[PDB]
Amino acid sequence: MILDTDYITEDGKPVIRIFKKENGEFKIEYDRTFEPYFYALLKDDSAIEEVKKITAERHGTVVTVKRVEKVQKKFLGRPVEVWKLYFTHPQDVPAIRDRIRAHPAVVDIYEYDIPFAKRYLIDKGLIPMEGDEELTMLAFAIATLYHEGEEFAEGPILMISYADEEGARVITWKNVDLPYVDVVSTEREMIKRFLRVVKEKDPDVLITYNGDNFDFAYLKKRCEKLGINFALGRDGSEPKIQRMGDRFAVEVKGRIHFDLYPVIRRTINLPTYTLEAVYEAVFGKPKEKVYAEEIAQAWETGEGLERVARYSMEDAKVTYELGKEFLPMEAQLSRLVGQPLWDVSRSSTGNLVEWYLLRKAYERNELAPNKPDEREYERRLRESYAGGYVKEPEKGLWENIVYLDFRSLYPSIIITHNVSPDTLNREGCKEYDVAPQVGHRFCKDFPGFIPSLLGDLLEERQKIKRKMKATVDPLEKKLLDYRQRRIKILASSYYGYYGYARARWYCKECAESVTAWGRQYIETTIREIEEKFGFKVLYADTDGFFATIPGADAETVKKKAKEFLDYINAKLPGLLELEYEGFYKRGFFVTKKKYAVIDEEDKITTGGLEIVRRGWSEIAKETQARVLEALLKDGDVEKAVRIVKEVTEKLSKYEVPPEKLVIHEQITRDLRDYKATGPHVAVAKRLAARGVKIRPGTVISYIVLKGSGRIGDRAISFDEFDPAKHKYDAEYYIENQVLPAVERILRACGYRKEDLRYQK
DNA sequence: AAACGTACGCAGTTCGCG
DNA sequence: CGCGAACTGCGA
Ligand SMILES: *OCCCN1/C(=C/C=C/C=C/C2=[N+](CCCO)c3ccccc3C2(C)C)C(C)(C)c2ccccc21
Ligand SMILES: [Mg+2]
Ligand SMILES: [Mg+2]
Ligand SMILES: [Mg+2]
Ligand SMILES: [Mg+2]
Repeated sequence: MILDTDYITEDGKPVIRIFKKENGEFKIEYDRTFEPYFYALLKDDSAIEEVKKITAERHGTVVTVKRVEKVQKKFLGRPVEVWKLYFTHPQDVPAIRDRIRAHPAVVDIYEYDIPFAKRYLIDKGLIPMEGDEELTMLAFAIATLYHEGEEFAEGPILMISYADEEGARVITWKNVDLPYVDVVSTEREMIKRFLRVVKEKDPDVLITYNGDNFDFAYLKKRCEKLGINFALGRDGSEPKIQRMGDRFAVEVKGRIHFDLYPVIRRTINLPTYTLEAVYEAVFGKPKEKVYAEEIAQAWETGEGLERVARYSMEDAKVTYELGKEFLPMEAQLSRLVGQPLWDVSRSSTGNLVEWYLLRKAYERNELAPNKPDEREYERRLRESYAGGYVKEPEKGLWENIVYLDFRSLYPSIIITHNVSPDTLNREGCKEYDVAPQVGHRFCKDFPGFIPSLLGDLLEERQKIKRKMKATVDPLEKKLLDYRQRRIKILASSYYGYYGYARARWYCKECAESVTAWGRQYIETTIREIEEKFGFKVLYADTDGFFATIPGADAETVKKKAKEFLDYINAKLPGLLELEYEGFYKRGFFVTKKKYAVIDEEDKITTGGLEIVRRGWSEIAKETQARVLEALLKDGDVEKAVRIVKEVTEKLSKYEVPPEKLVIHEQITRDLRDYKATGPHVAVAKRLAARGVKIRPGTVISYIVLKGSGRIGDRAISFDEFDPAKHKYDAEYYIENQVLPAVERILRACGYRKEDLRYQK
């Protein structure tokens, strides 16, 4: 099993390191024969001798062309003749590529910015994470001493916990009487003890939750202050911080640092992504959270540290269990993309596509297009195109609703209509498909590059969807459901890649052709179900719609829906397939992107509602949730109205706990870059002026008090709320929080109650 | 050096124009 | 003051 690859430099020459696990043993395979290269398209063959003499410099090293070789390749399927330029070191290429491209006889250069380690795995046909080798894993977490206004890692680390199959333990330098706690005397001794534990256990995988941003950076800073060599790497190196765009990540040489946060963030849909919320969503069990202030109080007074040590232990325990569950999913994606799990688990879906395209292009001797330069990138950013079809929803509380959607609308269109940059407006093409409205022609004579790849990806998803249905175990079934959804989004991300400005295989004509065909197909299914089966489509968005037969009972709606599915699937061509998603006994559709339905098990699913979003207080979400249940489950409009009257009366009489009035909103930039100052920005600016560290990602938790001025003038951070001096704004939480969250819902059901609120 | 990206859509807060 | 634009943030 190949775990990872990188390169080092020995005496000026690059040495590829292949990190492997074979027969239960970690091994490093070295390759000193791999030469970096890129391609040059020349105006005339005779200029190659002048191109060979181009030189450059980098860090005191004179860069020259080592060897050139003429090769026959394809570019978007058409034969091309380019020169392969070899170099000694991969760092030579960035230093010299601009001067080579600037030569008057050089038309363009290609494949000049592919990282040396990824170039090696592609050109050698090597796939990570293959085989039956069992990987050893170890999760860890830290607890720190925090005080408001201090620099990052100004206070010491208090606890370091870890967990594997042998259990979970905590290392700390204060006496805590728990059997899983190991006590040392100083923070330095605890760090060095943790370093020892990792050395003796020698795990292949280090699991964290947000270790890319907090744990490793905190450990790093503390190790510099204490003079500790944090030699976590299998080659004796320290963890290395890396940067991708605006995100940071930490690698440990010879191992796989598996940070679960970017994995869970795009695998599960949750309102918040705390470790406690993630563990509860996956395993169905709650996890207690102990906050930084209680940790500091327990450590500094010495009272109540067992609770802190239990929280620290459970942090490591649930991180190991989560990592164990999600490793197989990310291992498969690593095999599918063809890049190490460290990169695949963190990289954007654009690179998940492009890294695979680069590998398949190499297998087919297809020259890769370049990432755009500054002018082309800006031009792609400005241009846009039409997207999915969204229908204005029908008002009212409807009954006996079916939701029908396409299995994989955009990948199906790409394959069926052969939508690819190498098939667009192809000369001398015999048979082609013309996209509606946008009019682009896609050749059908030969399968396009990208269409020829999506079919296998879709089948991999159907394989997981089959194993999911055949698995009775609820946890294993849920994990497979997470897995098949990741593959579905990855495949559909091929359409978005077509419109992504940084894409090598960018194709705006391809992107708007896919959406145009998508709009045509959903409008076709909508027209057919209404005309031929007497259905009424209530709401539709991009690849699915809600429909019913007005006045019919549940059995008739169900029976006629399957009949229509047989009818429409016979008509729909290629890979397009409409599916029976589910039946719902009641539902309403507030606006576009806003709806709520309930199945025959009384389970309420919603879309785009306030119960999920940030910026809404608990009293508003709770009241909305109770109104949803009263309308959907009980069908009782008078009960829903009664609930609103009771909640607004409780607010007017100050009987609602102020904890239910906290509003959480995230700061997304430096406070200087805000052009308008709203409630959460005004609070953040007031906090920062007092020494509180405000950074992008900081969540502001405020409450609106009775006072004067704008809402921002009345809002204060909830951590400073004192019920002895502060009285909250009851009129605000009624008129701006509770009422907007229920009034649109009740109106969408056809009930515009004048005096919903208590008194006024 | 490497780059978290597709269109469509709602809605709260703020504040000058007419 | 009604209205709407600008800003802001998030949600197939
Ligand atoms: O390499 C040839 C081009 C040189 N060049 C520039 C290079 C910038 C490199 C960025 C390095 C970097 N890393 C390491 C990359 C892997 O993450 C890193 C890791 C972690 C945190 C931060 C960082 C950074 C910040 C920056 C610059 C210097 C930009 C430049 C300017 C003009 C011409 C050539 C180059
Ligand atoms: Mg790497
Ligand atoms: Mg664009
Ligand atoms: Mg069909
Ligand atoms: Mg006027």
